[PDB]
Amino acid sequence: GQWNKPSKPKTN
Amino acid sequence: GQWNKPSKPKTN
RNA sequence: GGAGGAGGAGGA
RNA sequence: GGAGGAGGAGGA
Repeated sequence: GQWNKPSKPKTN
Repeated sequence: GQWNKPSKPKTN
């Protein structure tokens, strides 16, 4: 139950 | 047991 | 560090 | 959402 489940939208 | 233990130096 | 999504700028 | 501290920009 976190952020976007390693599907990083801009890869950081 | 968190970040800066709300002695907040950067306001956030 | 997955117990929260308050948040994308850390990556687990 | 306090147990990670990889991070400081949420702030509870």
